[PDB]
Amino acid sequence: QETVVPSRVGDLKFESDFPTQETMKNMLNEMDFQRATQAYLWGIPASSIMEWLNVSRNDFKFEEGQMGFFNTLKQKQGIITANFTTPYVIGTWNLEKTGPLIINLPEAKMAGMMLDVHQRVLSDLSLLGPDKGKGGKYLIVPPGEKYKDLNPKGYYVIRPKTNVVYGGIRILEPDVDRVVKQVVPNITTQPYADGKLGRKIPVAQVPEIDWTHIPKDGLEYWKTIHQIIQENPVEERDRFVMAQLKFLGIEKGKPFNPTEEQKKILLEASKVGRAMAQSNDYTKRFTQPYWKGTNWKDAISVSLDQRSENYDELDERAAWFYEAITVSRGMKSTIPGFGQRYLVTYQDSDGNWLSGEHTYKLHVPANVPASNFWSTTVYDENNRLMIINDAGSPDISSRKNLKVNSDGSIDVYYGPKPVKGYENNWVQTNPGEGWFTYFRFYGPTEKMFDKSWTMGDIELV
Amino acid sequence: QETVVPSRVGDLKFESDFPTQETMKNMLNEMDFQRATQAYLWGIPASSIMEWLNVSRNDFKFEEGQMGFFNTLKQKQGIITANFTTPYVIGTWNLEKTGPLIINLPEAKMAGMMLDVHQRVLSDLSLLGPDKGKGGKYLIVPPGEKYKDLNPKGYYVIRPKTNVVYGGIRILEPDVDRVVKQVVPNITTQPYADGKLGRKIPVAQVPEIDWTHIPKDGLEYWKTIHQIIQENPVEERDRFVMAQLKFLGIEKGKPFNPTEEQKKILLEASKVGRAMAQSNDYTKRFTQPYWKGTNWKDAISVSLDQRSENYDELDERAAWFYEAITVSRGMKSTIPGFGQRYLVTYQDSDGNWLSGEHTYKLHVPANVPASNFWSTTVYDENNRLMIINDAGSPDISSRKNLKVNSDGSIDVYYGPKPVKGYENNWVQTNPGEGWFTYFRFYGPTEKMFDKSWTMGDIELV
Repeated sequence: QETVVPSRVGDLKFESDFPTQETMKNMLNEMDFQRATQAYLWGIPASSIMEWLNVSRNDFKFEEGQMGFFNTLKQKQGIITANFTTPYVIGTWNLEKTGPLIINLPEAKMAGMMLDVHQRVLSDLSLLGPDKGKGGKYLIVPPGEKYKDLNPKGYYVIRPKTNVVYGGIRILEPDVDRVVKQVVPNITTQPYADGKLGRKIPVAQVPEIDWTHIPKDGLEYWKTIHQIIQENPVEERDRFVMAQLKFLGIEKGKPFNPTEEQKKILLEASKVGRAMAQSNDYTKRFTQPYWKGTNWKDAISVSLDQRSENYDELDERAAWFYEAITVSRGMKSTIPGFGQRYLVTYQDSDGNWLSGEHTYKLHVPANVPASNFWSTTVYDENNRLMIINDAGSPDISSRKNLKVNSDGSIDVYYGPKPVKGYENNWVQTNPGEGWFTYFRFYGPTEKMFDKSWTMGDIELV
Repeated sequence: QETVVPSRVGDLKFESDFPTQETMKNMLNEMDFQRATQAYLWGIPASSIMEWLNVSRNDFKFEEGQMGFFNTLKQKQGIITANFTTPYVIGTWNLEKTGPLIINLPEAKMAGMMLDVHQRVLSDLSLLGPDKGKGGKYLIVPPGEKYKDLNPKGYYVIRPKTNVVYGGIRILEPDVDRVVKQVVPNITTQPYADGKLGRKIPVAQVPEIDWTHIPKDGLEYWKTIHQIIQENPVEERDRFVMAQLKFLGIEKGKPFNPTEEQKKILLEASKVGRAMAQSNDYTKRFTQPYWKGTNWKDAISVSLDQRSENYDELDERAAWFYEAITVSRGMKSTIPGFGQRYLVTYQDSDGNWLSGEHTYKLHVPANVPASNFWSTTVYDENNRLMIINDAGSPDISSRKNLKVNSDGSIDVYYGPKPVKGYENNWVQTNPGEGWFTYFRFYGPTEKMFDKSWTMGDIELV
């Protein structure tokens, strides 16, 4: 006799207790689908780094191990939630391909960090790093056994657990001429070559190409997940994910030739996975509102090493890295007047998504708890890149000569059209396109940490 | 504006690119459901062990650390795919509760192993173990840092990575009185602690209770998953699983108080999860048929440490441990005339599920490649336990005086009624109830390994 049991994944049919052949087929298909969807979330951080390396390696065609200078708005346009005022020197490469690589940093006012492929922090650089801004040499060693004993004097020896790494530096030097003439030209990477040293590799200028490192979609996302796996060793915490991807046609050491059945599952996994990525990020259920009764929340939910007490931070890293790149102790400051602190919001005071055809207003209270300055940068929901508008500016910074109210407060208006009388306090948005903003505190003070100083939701006008 | 995108998990709606509040709720619910279902498969091995300990601890009420003698059919009835021929001495306990524990084994003909909670092998015991059947003392040390330097002389020091362990021994001694009067009475466990040595704990007789250790269903399965997590430390390979269970109401160090919404998801995960477990086990897509054109396959698809080259055996262990308990190098013999080898089949020559109302015939060729003997044991699909029939026998062993054909072959019959002339060559099945069988080779020979000797599928008569 046959028996049927309804389920949210369809009717489950059994014959003589055994599941029917069709039911087994549906269950294995559902099994693979769920696994692919969950793996999509697992791979968000690495996908971002992988795709940046792909752009560096194949579009800019920088040498493997070479860094680039991302200075103009257009050069930085492809950087997820990029900072509008700071220039970047960034590079990514595969250590198995380059061998031990040195990063020669000059004495300069910079702040940065080196990350592994999943974006865990390996070391801070410059001001917040070992060299403390005085300059020095960092030796990045491949995780292979061949280099297990390499530990030469005169270098800050860094040992990632993966082959694909990322080095990012924010240039804080205020003198632009000094940045272009003395700082960047004195930054180089260089093969270690048994200690003999290879030729120094200069920082290259980012060419005039329309690029971005955000994770791709459809099967392209999976081709890159496959690449990540081929270019890196398998780590203990990821071994069950590898087991779950095997039957989807993704294994280390084998080409990616998905069957039509696997493609169908993977394409659907990208679709649902993306929606689940958005939902996880924008809901941020692991983070309470920063200020009671507001939509503002601490934007960086992931820790430097992605380790919570009893679990690794799959959801927090999936959230932050879906909309941002890099993390560091400096970006999550708890020291007054040090580093930065990020607050993000995607909704207005009514709880509705911020959309570019509407006009909004953010009332910024007087005495903003930032020792340096503050800013509100607008990003598009879809690609999470600096918003592209006719005005040509996605940000409003306190360093600008803004119109300040009598009480010392400042109103920022975004909107598709400028608000009369506040033309220099607006960002300009695009009709029908969703947006969100990062309110950055440069040098957060005690009043920002203890929440004595507060600020309300962005309001629909 | 609103856009709608269909998916296998429902219509996905977006407003100004952002997913609608409803869609976010749906995706998070789907996310949790997929994670619970995948976690169900992940916890199959541990659930079996934990439930056995629950029976020992709360039903038999054996002392924590005490072993039991599972000798009669009824005592062994609750053992998944139990051996009908050999008696068992089995014990399971929590090392954090017992502290270091010694296993005193006498010189005897026994074959067994020590497993961790996920059923990975820690050490062989007796014949295939360090003592080689001559007897010895095995010191099981808790994984806590507190005992990191414990390594006393005169003991085989065993170091599991988890707290819940399982010790299993098959008694091979042919002399029954010997077994009951000399073997079992000389097996004991004994607390260590600092080296003072506690009182030896004798092996207890399994009481008259109808018990079983198969994983439970509904919310009971989850209460046990939660228990497994509380009783053991969190290992690196399971840290993403812990991250995925957090929002289902399951965390280490916290009670299990699932909300109604979480219960609803978990109940459906147990339902779908079980169907997925059956499908994965009976399909065994990671194992090819042992003999071409037949449904027979090597039964044990998991390795001793669950480690494949680039992934941990999530599916292999979910299959084997769904229908069986324990594993060891002896059960996967590759040495002529040594240990055993299991072949399993769930279907007849037509590919149809084996069901008890039908009559089947298995033609066993002459010169079975087993140095000791061979057997075919029938188990019910639902509980995966020795089949319960009116005859009172779930198997056919070559040690029995079977009717042998003139060519040396032997025909085994399966059915609700005996086949005229082969009354002593049958096992009796139950109408409408599916079954499967393990063909065991005791002392497999080179002829079994190289496949020169073959045997066809079970045929529907």
